[PDB]
Amino acid sequence: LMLDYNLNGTVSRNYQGGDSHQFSYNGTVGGNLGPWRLRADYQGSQEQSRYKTTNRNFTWSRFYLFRAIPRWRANLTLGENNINSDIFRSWSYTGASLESDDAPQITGIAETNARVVVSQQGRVLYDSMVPAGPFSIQDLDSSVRGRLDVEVIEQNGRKKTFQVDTASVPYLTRPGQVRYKLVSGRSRGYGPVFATGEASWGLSNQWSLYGGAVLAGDYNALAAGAGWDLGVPGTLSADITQSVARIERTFQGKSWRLSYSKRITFAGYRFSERNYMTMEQYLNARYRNDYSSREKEMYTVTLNKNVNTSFNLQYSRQTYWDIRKTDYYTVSVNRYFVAVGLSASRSRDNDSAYLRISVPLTASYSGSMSRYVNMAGYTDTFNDSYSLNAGLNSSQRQINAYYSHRSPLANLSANIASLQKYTSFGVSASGGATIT
Repeated sequence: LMLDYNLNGTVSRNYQGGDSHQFSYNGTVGGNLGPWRLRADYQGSQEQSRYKTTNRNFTWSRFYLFRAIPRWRANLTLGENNINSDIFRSWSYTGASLESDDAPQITGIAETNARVVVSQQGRVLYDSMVPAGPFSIQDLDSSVRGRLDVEVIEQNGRKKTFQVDTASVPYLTRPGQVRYKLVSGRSRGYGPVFATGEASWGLSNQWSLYGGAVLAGDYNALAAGAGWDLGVPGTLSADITQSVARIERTFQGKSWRLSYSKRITFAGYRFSERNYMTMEQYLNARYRNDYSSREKEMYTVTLNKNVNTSFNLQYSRQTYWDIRKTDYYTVSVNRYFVAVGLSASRSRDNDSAYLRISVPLTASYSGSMSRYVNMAGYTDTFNDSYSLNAGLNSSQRQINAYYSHRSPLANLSANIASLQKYTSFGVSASGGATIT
């Protein structure tokens, strides 16, 4: 038995006389039964205000085994999970899946030492402190396909919020071989039975081609595409896919999609038809009576480009049939003569511009739009690091001190924050540990 714990807590007070305590936490509690790999996800967060309210929940988000099959070349994972697929959009479920054997970045800015949470469906994928300023987040693993729910939760009260869409890399294969998943169970937490599956043949000198299909009683979907490795100029794929959903009306429509991988630079385009429905969408319809957020024209790029500068750009637009256009765009330009970073982003619609600058010895000044904000400060570093800052928010002075420790199996951080005329204290812990 081990455990991969993540723990945040925070405490805010307020001139006008208010209190807030926060405390979240998630993780995995594992054990290894012989050849079997046994894993149980748990999450949940609880908070209290004072003017007097309190939110509070808890769960075991997933609970599933998985076993590597040496000699057959695929892993069996059986129990509660959420389907990842190289063609289809995800959804929750309890089933068994058999699949072949074989990493998204999340950017933005932070008014303050907010705490950042990343997820999809309701599943928490990252949830901890980040030092006010521009940010980037890699503690997400490899398996994450599709789009992500993001929320910045500022020490001051403004929660900000946005949406990211990972780079779905082309479904290609090496000439000789072939890749595939075969999943089948009953959709989890609302179920009805179903069985899905997708493969991809190396017909690849540089061209492979792939297809698959969803099968779920009333609902069935079908898709098929090819993909072409160009070598150095990048990668490219495209596929069509069709919905069919009867609810004892039956909705119909199809979607196309472009993939521009390169290994980085990815770009993607999806277009879906009026009544086209990704199995997730048809569940949120057929069981929650939600036919909203009709997906129409999506467009995403991811770009990190290094020459004596750094050029990370992450754009994503989703135009809807029924709801108004969605715009999220966040760019960061970093020059490394000393080092300078200028940064944009747009989380009702929001806009942050942030310019930071920094001198070794490390010390630094900054600037931040929102409510404009100017600060300077110093940061030591030692193994672990710890930085201090003074400045002015608008009139009200601002003070902020941040500590981080980055051991290999036990991280931890701590921030103290105070504006004149709120003040918060913060702590994030994470790492491995044994119970037995």
